[PDB]
Amino acid sequence: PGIVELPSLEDLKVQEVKVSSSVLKAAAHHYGAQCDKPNKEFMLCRWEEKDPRRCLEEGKLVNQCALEFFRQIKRHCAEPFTEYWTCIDYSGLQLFRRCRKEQAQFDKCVLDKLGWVRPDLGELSKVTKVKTDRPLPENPYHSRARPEPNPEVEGDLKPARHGSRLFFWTM
Amino acid sequence: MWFEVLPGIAVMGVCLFIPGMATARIHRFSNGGREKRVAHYSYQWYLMERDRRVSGVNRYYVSKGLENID
Ligand SMILES: CCCCCCCCCCCCCCCCCC(=O)OC[C@H](COP(=O)([O-])OC[C@H](O)COP(=O)([O-])OC[C@H](COC(=O)CCCCCCCCCCCCCCCCC)OC(=O)CCCCCCCCCCCCCCCCC)OC(=O)CCCCCCCCCCCCCCCCC
Ligand SMILES: CCCCCCCCCCCCCCCCCC(=O)OC[C@H](COP(=O)(O)OCCN)OC(=O)CCCCCCCCCCCCCCCCC
Repeated sequence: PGIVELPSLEDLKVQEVKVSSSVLKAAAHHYGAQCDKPNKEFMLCRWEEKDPRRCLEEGKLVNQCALEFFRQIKRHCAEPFTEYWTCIDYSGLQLFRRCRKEQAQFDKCVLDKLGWVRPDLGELSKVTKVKTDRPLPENPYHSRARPEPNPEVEGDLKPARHGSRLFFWTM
Repeated sequence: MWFEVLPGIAVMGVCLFIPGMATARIHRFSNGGREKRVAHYSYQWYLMERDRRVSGVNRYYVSKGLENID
């Protein structure tokens, strides 16, 4: 067949969000609140193109907007966030429910210094709409032309010409 | 009298207390002073292997926070 095209290693260099999973899980509700638009443009491009090579730049925007999400935490509320993700980080299942007062301190300092409202129960699971400028893929599966169907039956049904025509049976 | 059965019950209770306290102290020792990560589900395993990558020292439990980003 053909050669599969791959992007170069410079096309894959972006500054990584090099924080732990409890750090990501601690700020995840405010992350889904504040980093909505580039994340949803990326996941729309990712379910529509069905190809990650066509989804690099939007992904870079994700990694552009996540870092600016954490810098904006690090400039303002580094200590209550640190006290919060440490308590998230203790738990083996990483329970939100074991960590409600540290969550309250982090949410208080974030609403005071950044004005961010934490999403409620049922908001980040909504199907939202995304206004992009990229065109709709007319053939995301790269499917070739389908075979033409067999001709259907038409014409009025006539009797059998002289019956069964089986050796001597005249009907 | 009836308190003569209590030394054997206390010895058997220490023998039942040893495995739980043992596995609690060992899980705190081997995991950076914290609980062992429970990975029943593949998302938990993905986050745990991503922690092992982002720690830089090949350990999932070495946590990196805001100080790791600029
Ligand atoms: C206005 C609206 C109202 C109008 C009303 C008008 C009518 C009023 C009268 C009402 C009664 C109508 C009767 C039926 C129509 C005429 C049937 C007919 O003569 O067919 C000729 C038919 C072929 O002749 P034709 O010149 O081509 O057609 C003239 C007509 O246009 C025949 O028409 P066709 O050209 O369209 O023929 C079609 C085609 C013509 O046939 C073919 O193209 C060839 C294929 C035939 C089958 C061959 C099978 C061979 C191997 C098996 C042999 C079995 C053993 C032999 C019998 C042992 C005893 C059971 O038929 C078949 O293929 C069907 C199979 C044959 C059925 C015949 C009727 C049987 C009814 C009585 C059953 C009693 C036993 C009869 C004999 C059984 C064996 C056939 O003759 C035969 O096949 C030979 C058998 C004799 C005919 C049966 C006569 C019926 C009356 C019998 C009275 C006596 C009974 C005595 C006691 C019982 C016996 C022990
Ligand atoms: C998780 C908890 C598990 C706990 C398990 C154990 C429960 C029981 C603990 C021990 C209880 C006390 C046992 C005392 C036994 C009798 C001691 C004694 O005095 O024996 C005397 C005998 C002969 O003495 P002799 O010198 O000949 O006397 C002449 C004196 N003019 O001298 C002898 O027979 C020699 C000395 C024998 C001493 C044996 C002591 C018991 C050994 C049991 C094995 C397990 C020990 C504990 C293990 C876990 C902790 C490290």
